[PDB]
Amino acid sequence: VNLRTQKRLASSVLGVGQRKIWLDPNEVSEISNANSRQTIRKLVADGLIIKKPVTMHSRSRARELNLARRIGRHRGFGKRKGTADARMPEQVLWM
Amino acid sequence: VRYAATEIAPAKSARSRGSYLRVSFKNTRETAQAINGWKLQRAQKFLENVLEKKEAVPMRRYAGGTGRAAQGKQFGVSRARWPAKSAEFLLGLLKNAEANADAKGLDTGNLVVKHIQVNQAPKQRRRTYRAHGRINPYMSNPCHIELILTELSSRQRGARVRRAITAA
Amino acid sequence: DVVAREYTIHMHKRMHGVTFKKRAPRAIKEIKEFAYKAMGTTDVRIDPQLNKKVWEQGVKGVAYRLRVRISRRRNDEEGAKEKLYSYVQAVNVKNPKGLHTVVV
Amino acid sequence: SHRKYEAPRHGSLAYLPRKRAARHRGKVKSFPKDDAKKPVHLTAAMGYKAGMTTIVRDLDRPGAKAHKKEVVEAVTIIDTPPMIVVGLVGYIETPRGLRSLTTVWAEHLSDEVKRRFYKNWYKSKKKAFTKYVKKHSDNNGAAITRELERIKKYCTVVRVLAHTQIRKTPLKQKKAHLMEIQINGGSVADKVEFGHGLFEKPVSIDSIFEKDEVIDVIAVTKGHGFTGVTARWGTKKLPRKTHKGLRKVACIGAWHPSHVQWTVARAGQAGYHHRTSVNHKIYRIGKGDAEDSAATEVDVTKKKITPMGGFVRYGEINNDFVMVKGSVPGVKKRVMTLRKSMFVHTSRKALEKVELKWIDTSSEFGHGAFQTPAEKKQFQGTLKK
RNA sequence: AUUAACGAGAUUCCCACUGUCCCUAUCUACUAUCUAGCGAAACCACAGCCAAGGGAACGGGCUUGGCAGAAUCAGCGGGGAA
RNA sequence: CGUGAGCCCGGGUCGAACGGCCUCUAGUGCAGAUCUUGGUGGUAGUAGCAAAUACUUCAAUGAGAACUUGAAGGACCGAAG
RNA sequence: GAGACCGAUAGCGCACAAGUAGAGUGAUCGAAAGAUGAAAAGCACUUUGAAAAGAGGGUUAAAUAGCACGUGAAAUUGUUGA
Ligand SMILES: [Mg+2]
Ligand SMILES: [Mg+2]
Ligand SMILES: [Mg+2]
Ligand SMILES: [Mg+2]
Ligand SMILES: [Mg+2]
Ligand SMILES: [Mg+2]
Ligand SMILES: [Mg+2]
Ligand SMILES: [Mg+2]
Ligand SMILES: [Mg+2]
Ligand SMILES: [Mg+2]
Ligand SMILES: [Mg+2]
Ligand SMILES: [Mg+2]
Ligand SMILES: [Mg+2]
Ligand SMILES: [Mg+2]
Ligand SMILES: [Mg+2]
Ligand SMILES: [Mg+2]
Ligand SMILES: [Mg+2]
Ligand SMILES: [Mg+2]
Ligand SMILES: [Mg+2]
Ligand SMILES: [Mg+2]
Ligand SMILES: [Mg+2]
Ligand SMILES: [Mg+2]
Ligand SMILES: [Mg+2]
Ligand SMILES: [Mg+2]
Ligand SMILES: [Mg+2]
Repeated sequence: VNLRTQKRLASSVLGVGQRKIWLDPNEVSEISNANSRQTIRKLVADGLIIKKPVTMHSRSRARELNLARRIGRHRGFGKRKGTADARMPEQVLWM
Repeated sequence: VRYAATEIAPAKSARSRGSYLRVSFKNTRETAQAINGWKLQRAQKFLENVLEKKEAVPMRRYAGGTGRAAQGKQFGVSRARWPAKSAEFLLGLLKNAEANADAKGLDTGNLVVKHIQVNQAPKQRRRTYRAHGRINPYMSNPCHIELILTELSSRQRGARVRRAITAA
Repeated sequence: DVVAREYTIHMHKRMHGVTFKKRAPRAIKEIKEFAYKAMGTTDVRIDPQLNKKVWEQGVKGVAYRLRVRISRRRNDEEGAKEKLYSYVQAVNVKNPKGLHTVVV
Repeated sequence: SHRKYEAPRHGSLAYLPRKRAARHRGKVKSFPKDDAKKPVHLTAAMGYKAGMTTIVRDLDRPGAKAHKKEVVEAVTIIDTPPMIVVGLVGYIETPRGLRSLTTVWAEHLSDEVKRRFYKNWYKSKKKAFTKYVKKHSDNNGAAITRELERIKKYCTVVRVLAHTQIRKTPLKQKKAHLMEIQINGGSVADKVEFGHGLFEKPVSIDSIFEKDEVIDVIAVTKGHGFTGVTARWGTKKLPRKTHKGLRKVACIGAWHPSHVQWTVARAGQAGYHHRTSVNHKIYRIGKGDAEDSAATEVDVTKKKITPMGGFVRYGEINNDFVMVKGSVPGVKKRVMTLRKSMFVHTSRKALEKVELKWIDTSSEFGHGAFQTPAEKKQFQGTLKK
């Protein structure tokens, strides 16, 4: 069976991309008969078509660095790349 | 439909015509030359081994710039190859001919590939695009593959008379 | 006949010098070649979980040793019915060192 | 000069054609001159290259800078299990050269010899020499006696058919290397009785060669495959601006003669050539039974010639061996032919009587610092094992 | 005529630096290589071993000699006044 | 048969017109012209199909699956995509 | 209405869905391509193949006329024979 139009229809119904659409590999025969949007959203309620969760992008490593920056860590001359005027302009300091 | 033999009576033989097949003529001519003159069962098995690279078709006429193999020692040549597409088409003809022989009642076990030839077919047209805006032909070389399965003077006279009388 | 055994494949010596981006694909091929030399069956299937185990560390990172379970089974109907096919599974062991061949 | 600045030719014209040797076992092209006064003796032997090592010895050369100082120098170790003699070949002198008149084979040839006569020994019926052994049995071996009488009366050069014992070496090969060795020495009658008595009797390397003898080593060099001009001939590399390749010869010939000549360097095969390296001095003929083969009178450690962890890619040495000075053509595991020198030696270096002082037995698999496992344990103390 | 600054402008020298070089060696990827499939083009009097002679004064063919043994694969850049 | 350009006959294929002789007539005879148009070779199963990092396992479909589809794993574009 | 004309590379560029298809921004440029048989009677049916087709069988005076169709040269190619 060919289910390219099923992932295209399911992507539009569920509001996500085609990369986040899961069609049950053990139910492709019944999925292949879902030729309409009304049938597609019926399969979603039944559970044959599932929207995958987003891939996790955690930020806590950035939070840990910012907290260490607050208490004075990772600030030496070996961690500075821009000029002092770029890191903190004297126009802002005088202002 | 007339075959190139015309001396084999189509009453104790089997035939398969084959025409306009888009397979290399040079490859199929060499594949058929190995099959020529073999038993039907040996020829069918040989072409099955060619598909699996167990034994190789010797390239004799159209073998310029090709490569050597150790499986060409069976036929005494250095250059050998495994024309899978050619051998796959010929197996279809051998199977077709053997089917016709069975329908006619011919004894399949003693059949022999006695006549097989490969003729060129009208080429097919495609283009290739070369440097500096030139265009060159990109030609196919199809073929036809027909196949038939079978299973004194007075002094001399006087000397002869004397020879018989004198000889014991 | 039907027989299953647990095998350790010293995969490190098969991947020595192999081009990166070809190591993981070749590991699949060498497992199939390993299964043939052991059970004498040219038809080797590989469990999808064992595919995950080989591809676990990307295409360049393949485990130095793999502990697999090669099980020679009987083909029922597909293709050559009388043939035997080998099914290779993954043994979920974290210490693939110091083990011998074990008949299951 | 029309060659602006001229240089000597790259390569030697005396080693052409530089092609793969027609053989894998080195061939004795010529044997010594066979003085008729000396007693009968063999003139050649076969061994297997095990590897190289280094030694220390006290030099002895009056007038040299290092006249009485210690020198470090490399040696090559050749594993030589005793050879078996299985045949006798007679040669007659004809106006067209030398011609093999007859060959005599002893009965009871081992499977190592018999494998040399097949390409598929595993599936053969092993019928070699099966009908021949009847010559030794029938008529009290009168057939063999007639052939021996022929050799004595007619032949002027007698050779024995040698045989290696490759089963005693750590090689996967089971075919033995067979060879003809010329019996230089006394009269033709003496040579036949010498060779006949040697039938089926092992011959050790001890009898053929001495400790201070200068020998020639014949083997096939290490193969390199198809290699370019710079590797084969050592020509100058071209400047980096060159368009179509740098490792090439620029001019492969003048306009006339309108041909590429045989004296111009061309890419092709390098290595795997037959070579005869001469003037090699023996340093030690070790015994395969002794447990102190590497022990000298100064280093009294009871250690064997095998380095720690074994010779790399060869194995251990459990047979007689020959320690020869310098490097020799070939690779490890390669069968090598040892032949007596065809020259006369008068140089003090050639006539020098060597006496070893220390033989290295540290591992060649790395930067090994210990010469024996016992020394490693005392230096390192105790481990977790 | 002289000129500070500027210059993917031309030139000389010095310091640093380095395979440019003495003098080359080694490694990796993609080719070349072998296989399955697909599959051109330039060029082509006929063809394709030399030496000397003569000749339109530098021959593959002629003359006199040397010689000369099926079929081929990978390179190569002397010749074909390619 | 004829010195020759050519002519005649026998054998095979083919299916509707054709020839000799005397005069008259001409868009009347090809090996070339880097001739024109069409067709076909050797080269030759040869050069080659090598930029843009990369694919693998199972199952289904099917006569046939590296480049169809689903699932799983591994990757890339990395918001001047 | 005719011809001591041409006869499908000839005769008009066009004997045919020809100033057409196609090319060029445009002015303009501009082809190739006729013939089964008296009559489609254009191969029913069986069998091998996934199929294209093949083998039998049938139509016809003829398939040595099968829509790739009157005859079917040469270049070039395959088999057999010498
Ligand atoms: Mg400011
Ligand atoms: Mg090539
Ligand atoms: Mg060539
Ligand atoms: Mg263009
Ligand atoms: Mg490597
Ligand atoms: Mg010059
Ligand atoms: Mg350049
Ligand atoms: Mg000449
Ligand atoms: Mg010429
Ligand atoms: Mg003449
Ligand atoms: Mg001549
Ligand atoms: Mg040239
Ligand atoms: Mg070149
Ligand atoms: Mg008619
Ligand atoms: Mg004219
Ligand atoms: Mg003409
Ligand atoms: Mg012409
Ligand atoms: Mg022309
Ligand atoms: Mg190629
Ligand atoms: Mg390219
Ligand atoms: Mg923007
Ligand atoms: Mg007719
Ligand atoms: Mg007709
Ligand atoms: Mg026709
Ligand atoms: Mg012809």
